[PDB]
Amino acid sequence: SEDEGSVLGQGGSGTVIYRARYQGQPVAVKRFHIKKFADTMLRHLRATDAMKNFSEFRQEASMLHALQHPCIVALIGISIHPLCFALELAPLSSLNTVLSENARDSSFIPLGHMLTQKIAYQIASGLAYLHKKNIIFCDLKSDNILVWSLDVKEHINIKLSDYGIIVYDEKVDMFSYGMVLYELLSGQRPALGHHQLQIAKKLSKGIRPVLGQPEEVQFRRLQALMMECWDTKPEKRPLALSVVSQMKDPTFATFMYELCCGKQTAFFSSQGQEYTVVFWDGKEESRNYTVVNTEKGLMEVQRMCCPGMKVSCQLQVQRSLWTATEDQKIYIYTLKGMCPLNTPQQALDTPAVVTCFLAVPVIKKNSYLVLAGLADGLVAVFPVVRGTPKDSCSYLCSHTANRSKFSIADEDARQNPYPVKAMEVVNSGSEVWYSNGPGLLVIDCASLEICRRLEPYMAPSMVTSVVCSSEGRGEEVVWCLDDKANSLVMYHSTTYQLCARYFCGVPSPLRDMFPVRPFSQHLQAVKILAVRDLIWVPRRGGDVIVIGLEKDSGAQRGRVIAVLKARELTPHGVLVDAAVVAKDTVVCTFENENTEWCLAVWRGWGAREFDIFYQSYEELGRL
Amino acid sequence: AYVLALCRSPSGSRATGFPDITFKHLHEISCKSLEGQEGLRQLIFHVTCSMKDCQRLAGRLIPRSYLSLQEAVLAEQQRRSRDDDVQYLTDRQLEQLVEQTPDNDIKDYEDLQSAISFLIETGTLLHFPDTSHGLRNLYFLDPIWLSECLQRIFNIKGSRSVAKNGVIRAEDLRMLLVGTGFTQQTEEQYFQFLAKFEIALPVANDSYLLPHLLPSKPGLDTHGMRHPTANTIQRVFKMSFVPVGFWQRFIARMLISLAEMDLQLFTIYSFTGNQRNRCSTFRVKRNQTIYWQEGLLVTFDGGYLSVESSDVNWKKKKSGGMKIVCQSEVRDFSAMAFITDHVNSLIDQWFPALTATESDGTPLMEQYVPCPVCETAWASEDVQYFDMEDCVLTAIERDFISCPRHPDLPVPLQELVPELFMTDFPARLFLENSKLEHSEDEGSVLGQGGSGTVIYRARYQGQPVAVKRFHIKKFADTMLRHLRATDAMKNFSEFRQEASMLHALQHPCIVALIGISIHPLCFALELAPLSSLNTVLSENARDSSFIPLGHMLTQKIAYQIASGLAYLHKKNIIFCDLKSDNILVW
Repeated sequence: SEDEGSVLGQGGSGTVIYRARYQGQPVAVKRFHIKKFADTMLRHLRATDAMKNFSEFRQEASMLHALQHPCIVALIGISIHPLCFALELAPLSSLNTVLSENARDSSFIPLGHMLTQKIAYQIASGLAYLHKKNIIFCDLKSDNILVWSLDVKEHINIKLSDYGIIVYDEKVDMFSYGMVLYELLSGQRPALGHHQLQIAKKLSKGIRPVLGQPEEVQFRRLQALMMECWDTKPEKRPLALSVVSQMKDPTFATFMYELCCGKQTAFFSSQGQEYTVVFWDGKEESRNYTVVNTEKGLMEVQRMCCPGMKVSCQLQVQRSLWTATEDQKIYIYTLKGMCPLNTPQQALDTPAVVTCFLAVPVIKKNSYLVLAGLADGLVAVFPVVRGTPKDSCSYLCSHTANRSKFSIADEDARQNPYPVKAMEVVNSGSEVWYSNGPGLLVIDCASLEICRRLEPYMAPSMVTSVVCSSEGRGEEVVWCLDDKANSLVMYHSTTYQLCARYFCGVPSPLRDMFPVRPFSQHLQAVKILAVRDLIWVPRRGGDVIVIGLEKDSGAQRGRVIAVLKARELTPHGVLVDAAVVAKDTVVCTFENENTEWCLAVWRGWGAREFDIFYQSYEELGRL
Repeated sequence: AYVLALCRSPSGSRATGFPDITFKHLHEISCKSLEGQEGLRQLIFHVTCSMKDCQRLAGRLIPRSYLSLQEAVLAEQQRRSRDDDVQYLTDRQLEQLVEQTPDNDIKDYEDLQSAISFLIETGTLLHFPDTSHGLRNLYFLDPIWLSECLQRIFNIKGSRSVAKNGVIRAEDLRMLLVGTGFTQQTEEQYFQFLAKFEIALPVANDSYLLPHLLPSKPGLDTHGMRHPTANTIQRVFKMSFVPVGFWQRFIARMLISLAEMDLQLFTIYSFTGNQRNRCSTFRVKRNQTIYWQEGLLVTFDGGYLSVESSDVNWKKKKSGGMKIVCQSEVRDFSAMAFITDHVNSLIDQWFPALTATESDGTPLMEQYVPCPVCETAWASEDVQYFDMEDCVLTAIERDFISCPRHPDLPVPLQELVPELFMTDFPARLFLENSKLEHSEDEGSVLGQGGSGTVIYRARYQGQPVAVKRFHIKKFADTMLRHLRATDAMKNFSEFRQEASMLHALQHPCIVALIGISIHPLCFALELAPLSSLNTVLSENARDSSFIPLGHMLTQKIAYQIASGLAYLHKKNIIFCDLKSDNILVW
């Protein structure tokens, strides 16, 4: 159909691409219109134009038939009467269309994080394929990048056409790729003006439509690739094939940005109602804190005064922040005072300094129990009703439990008053597991008596982290991390039986894997971070190894899905801590020789997202 | 007033399904003092003389030939009564009495037909209009003789050595019944008659089943045949009353239907949009059968179905009723739809009065389905259940109905009433709604069938398709919900029947089936590019004398039509509506 409403686009040849149907398939038919209204000159001009159009026909047919890639619009056939040929028709129209539609209602990354990365990868792959074929685009733009799927699990989402809806080289196409990246990330055109000569002069003078910062775009690696792509010196601009290689790095996939607060004294991570990523500085009169909100990359609270003693942790309990100070006291403030919580609402005494916390919810009571892991291996139980703390404690003695049930020798090294470090809830909060030295102790949340002892490690070892996760089959499973051994061990929660070991001190975790029955410091583990159905294990070297389980005849094979490290985090020193701040966000905190702390935030991906990433690369490699 | 409250609508009009009863149809009498008997006599005379036929019924003008035939048949009845003869007037014998009539103006059959109507509505002739297999060709003279014969057959309480679980050999029945006929010259008529009344149904080529002689519940393990499987569907019927002989006739009908299915799986059929029905959706190979006066179990390859009388007391509404449970490891629950159609057919034929409600709109029968979620929660008690009317009303719109006792625990309909979701046929034959560019526009109408359903032009997977969609709704009220559920159930029965007959056939000259869908209830056939044979035939007929299509083309079209008819006849499928409009061109 030649109707004006059937017009799908126009090319630079003066030819028109219409919407049509071929064999019931929706097709984009480029037709050539040659006639321009007995005369000799008319016949001559007509034959000349027809000859030129036929030359263009042959050239386009040759270049279309010669190419086959996943991200190029394929050719259906070629016809003589009329002189036209059919290409695949994009169901979703151009990249520009949907990009504008999603740009209207967002700030950055209108298409979504994973989708934006995949589209950038596909464009880079197409450009690399053309460059391998020694084919130069010279007119790369959002109007001629056509869309076929807006899904993230789908293999192909876009293809590049020869039509839209002086000296050229791969660096020019990469400059245009940088502009396409700008449009992808921002959703807005590079509006440097209305006159293209002045836009070109501005671009040549290094002027660019600068967007926000990594805290705001939250996809810093793409921003670095972008800025490197439009470098005013073409010799420095990347190669498209190099970009295709780079995109396969999971660090690009998951790292968002980093934020530095300068000098502090300690770091803690909370649930995120407030003090989401808190750093503590000062002491006594000058004691203060700085809070980072990871979803915005902002410091709404900066060195806000909070007088008192040095704190090891601060448990947020439905409104009330329980500051474990070194004076064997928990100072309980509340959010009613907003940020400057200088006056505590309660002060609860302990026989030893509180080293860690846990808040186990009793749903049958609609209440909480704050279990404070003390400096001597004993557990202080403080009931909580609607954020109101109680002074009537229950102190649980590890030594009494050992004398009662576990019967460890009084001469054993396990008798040391080792401080409680790790605390976790298992069995829908029916039991609380906490680490004491090489061992672990399980408190019954109904009677609050220390019910079980597990031995993930043997003396003189020490467990520093304990986190519970559940496989997709409903098997609830608990990791236990050790400092001396530099290894983690996995138990079944419903049997209290050791079932796997994962050694972390691996200099080269090349597809590192271990079974599951039915520079030396740089490899030292930091913390267990249970994210969705995977476990992130940060290490002192700045790299975090993410592991999942593969099913094998009922048994499991724990295996790394990806190794993650943003090299740009090197100046901030050794990785000290880490946390899971949201279901789809993870943080890891470095400290340097100046005691200056930095926060590096990663997309809290699970098995689904890592699998989609790696599977996309493997599958597109196979196409 | 009470007897009107039992028969009148709350509005004061006649309630649905009930006669037109008023104060003018009420009376009371005594037999000793004869109080009010004169009043009743006067009322009878008033209503009879007030009876309009057309003129008034009492004294209406009727041909003297019809009256002469009336006296003739009365004389024939008297003759046979004197002769101790059998009271069947065959079609030939009635025609002979017509021929013997003096001054007979009856010359073609329709005049006789009107006369027959007269003879029936004056109590002269008795008729059972069963047109199947020519069984209609018989008329009755004496109600007393009829009742006597039916009581004589009912009277035969043969021992288990005689009644082999309710069946007696044909020769034994023929011998036992001699005294009021049942000779070799009348055996065929008598067995035709008993089959019409469903008194002695044929059994193999050996015996006849007498439904009042069904055995008691045999000492067999009917519970050990049950499986602890998730592929379990249950239905429960509650009934205000149980008709006498309900279970006997009901069970006998399933028995004979299973027998004929077993025979065919090794003769009334239908094609095209037609009122005629058949259990073509039932294709099951039986393995064992147990049956008794008040129930039956059938065990087939892949599962079983049980029906049994039960003390149904949902919502403390204890009354008559029954339970049905069907299990099938292949998700084939066509046996339950088979039983559903049998329930409907039995009630419509023999207890159609039960297809109604109370004077206030309360159904005489109700159907419920035990709730899988509530049963799982309990697993007795008044466990929850879903009204069948709500089930069907929800299946047509939504994949889901909420559970009353567990509002936030989903019950799937397909795990509730799979017969309304087609768990029988392979999934490959499903029609994808996302791939169908269906349109209901008046310009998209490709045709209409006899089912009241509309065939539209649409696109499926880019292919031009003829999608037959069913339109069920006809604009809080109880009667509305009831009528709606009934129509949806009937439309789903037609859906299953058409799907079965379409999937079962593959010939060059039959329109093939692309797939079948539930939401909306519709299915796709191939769409003819050249429209109907009638269209192009008229177009080419305008400009020719004979053979508009061309010699060879005309011969080929005739051959193709003959081939299609031959294929259908080999399949024992009858067209009955062959015409140019439904022969489509490609």
